Amino acid sequence: MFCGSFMATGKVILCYTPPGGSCPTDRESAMLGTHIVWDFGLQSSITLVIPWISGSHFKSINANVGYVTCFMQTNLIVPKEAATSTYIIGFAAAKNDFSLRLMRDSPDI
Amino acid sequence: AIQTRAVINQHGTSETLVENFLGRAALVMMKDFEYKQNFFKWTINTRSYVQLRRKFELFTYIRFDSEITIVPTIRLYTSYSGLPNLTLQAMFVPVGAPTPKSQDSYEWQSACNPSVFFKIDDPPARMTIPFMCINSAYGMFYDGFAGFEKTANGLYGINPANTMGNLCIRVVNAYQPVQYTITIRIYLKPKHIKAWVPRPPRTMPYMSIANTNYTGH
Amino acid sequence: VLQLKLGNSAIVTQEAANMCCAYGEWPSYLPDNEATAIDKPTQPETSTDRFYTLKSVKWEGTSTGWWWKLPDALNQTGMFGQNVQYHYLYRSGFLCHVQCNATKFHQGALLVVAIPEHQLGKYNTGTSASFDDVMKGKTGGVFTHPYVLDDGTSLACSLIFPHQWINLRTNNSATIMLPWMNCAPMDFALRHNQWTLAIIPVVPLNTSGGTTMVPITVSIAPMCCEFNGLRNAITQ
Amino acid sequence: VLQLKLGNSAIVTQEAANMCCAYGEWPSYLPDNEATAIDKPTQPETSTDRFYTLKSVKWEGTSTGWWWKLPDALNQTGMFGQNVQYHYLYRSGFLCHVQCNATKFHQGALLVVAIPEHQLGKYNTGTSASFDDVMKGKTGGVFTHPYVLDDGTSLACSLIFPHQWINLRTNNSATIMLPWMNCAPMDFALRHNQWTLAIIPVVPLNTSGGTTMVPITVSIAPMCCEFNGLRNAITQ
Repeated sequence: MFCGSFMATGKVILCYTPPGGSCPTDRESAMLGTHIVWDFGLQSSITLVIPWISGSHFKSINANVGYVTCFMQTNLIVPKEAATSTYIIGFAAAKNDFSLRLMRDSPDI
Repeated sequence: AIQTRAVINQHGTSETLVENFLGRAALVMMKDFEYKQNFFKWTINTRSYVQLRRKFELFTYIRFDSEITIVPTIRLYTSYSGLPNLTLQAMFVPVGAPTPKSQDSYEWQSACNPSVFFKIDDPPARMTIPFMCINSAYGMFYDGFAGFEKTANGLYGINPANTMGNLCIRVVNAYQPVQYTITIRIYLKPKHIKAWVPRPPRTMPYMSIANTNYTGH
Repeated sequence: VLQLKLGNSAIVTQEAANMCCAYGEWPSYLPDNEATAIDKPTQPETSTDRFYTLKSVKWEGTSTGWWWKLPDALNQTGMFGQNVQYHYLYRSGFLCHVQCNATKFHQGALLVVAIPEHQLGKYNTGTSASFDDVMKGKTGGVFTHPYVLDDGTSLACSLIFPHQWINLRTNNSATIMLPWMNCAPMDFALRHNQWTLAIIPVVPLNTSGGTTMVPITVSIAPMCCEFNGLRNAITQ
Repeated sequence: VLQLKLGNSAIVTQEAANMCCAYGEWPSYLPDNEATAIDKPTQPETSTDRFYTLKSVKWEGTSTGWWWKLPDALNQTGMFGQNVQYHYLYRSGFLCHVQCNATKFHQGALLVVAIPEHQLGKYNTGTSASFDDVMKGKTGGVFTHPYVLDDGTSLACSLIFPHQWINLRTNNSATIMLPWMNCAPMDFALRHNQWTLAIIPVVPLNTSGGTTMVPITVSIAPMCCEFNGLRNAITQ
């Protein structure tokens, strides 16, 4: 969700790297992968659907399962009266196909 | 340091049921007392250990029946002659009844307090405590006070209806010639668990047993 | 407000979505009755049919214009660029989308015109344009005399070509879809440019308290890609 | 005499074409009932399903044997090698074909056995085989103690695995087809080897007036390639 002024406008690139790939380093690499050209001037919020993630415990640590990256396609444009700085907040959730197994003790004391 | 990956195949959701999530028999108390306080006394609660407290605090109201298992171990002191098969009495005192003050107290003979007589060399004692609350569900979070007067304003978040009762354990034939040290382990297994109104999990470390204060880290 | 979802890419656009089809013809694959006389092509349905977004350009008060020649702009970008380097024959349409970001206190008019077979001009000399002048790649070119459209014609009469108007007080986006524009069934991508998407500031951009920047976003997506086959069995 | 046509490649073979199917199971795609619990894969029907012919090896009178581990032998060859470097999940069968060229005055017997999960031995040491010992690539490895099959087992009992006999007086070709041999629906190609095709000269090659060379040709073709999707839309 883009929490900017009403007349604030701009574009960002929301890339998603599948597991095993390399996260993009510039906007060109992001555009070549799966992406959405989010324009927050019109749409105040955007939704991404990650196809699938997995992981467990096996020193062995589960490998990376992908990245979600944002690149700034244009520059932010605001009126004179509006603030020159804006903010973006994000949320996460899971679908009805999520599952869990082997209940254990949480490290968080 | 090894980044290994495995294909995960899963199906079914009965594992993540709240009944299974909270239906694990966990240690709630563990105390040691000598031959001659002279006996075991402890009011039943869940918040004693941080793990189980955090597990329970994810919900606002939980109603359940309590199954208690007592596992006693005896360790001798200083010549040797074997581990005595001492008889143990475990009595549940409800919230509206007095609790004993000594080993040879009168409340040990109360007919209204359930009592279990078990021996050391026997299987651990086990009994089920039904849901014994005035309200229809236990309240882990209380945004209120007990009364309208002083000496109660210092008890914020304490609801008298949320107490679960007192469990008292003694050794009937306590007096023995030499010595012994008895360790009591209490295992609580909630049953018929129902929960309401989930809450965000606790993040900051606990600062007190009954006041939900928080500190850094 | 909707989404221009095309395979692996999507752009958040405005509700206008006029989608001017060039000469009223949707892009389509090469018909069978015309494919018998030449080599049979194999169509890549993925992932060449996706939106390629170039770097945003800057629209200032003195901008003359920008032109991108297709498929030269995409000849070295992504799967399309990979495909054109290995196949010697190419045929596809295009879907060009232009979007501008400006406040309510900005003004200016853009003419998004797709000129077919736009031959460059090279004003005041008898020598033709060099290879470096025409093939600008994804960077694109800049008009030097936008009034004469850099070919001796007139910008006034350029509206005969498939065009869309961007008026900052009315709309901020344009969408032109181009079919296969050629006199031959298939053509070589690395040497010939079928189309040329041009954006010309007919009315200069102006403001008093604005940013005087107003970025412009351009997106081009091949529609029905066809390439000559490269894995035909030679047995029997 | 027929042709083993598979997509872009074809091999002229002999009329035998016994085509021993490993454990009597044709390779096939991953069933739907098992694909729901994991990520849905996308199958490349082209051109991974083609015959890759390695460099011919030399069968002399003192040869101990050669083993090729799959998909390690094809991990850096052609479209299959390109695919495995970009997709992190892999699942496919195999079709190994071995052909020998010899005159009527040559003799010798080869045992073409596909050993699943063949763990190397490293005779006379307590240390496991290094990365360089197991991943030999398309060059392949050479047996050092073919009698014990380089794992402490016996070559005598190796016939329990899918095997084909090449007897220079009877036949000169073998064809073994391997399905997906794993305890998991999909696996990582760059670190795990499902199969290991081995050719062992059980009976030494011999002759008097022959060339004493007798080249051996090996061809491996993935059958039903599956890889994790890499172009799934993230919208909606």
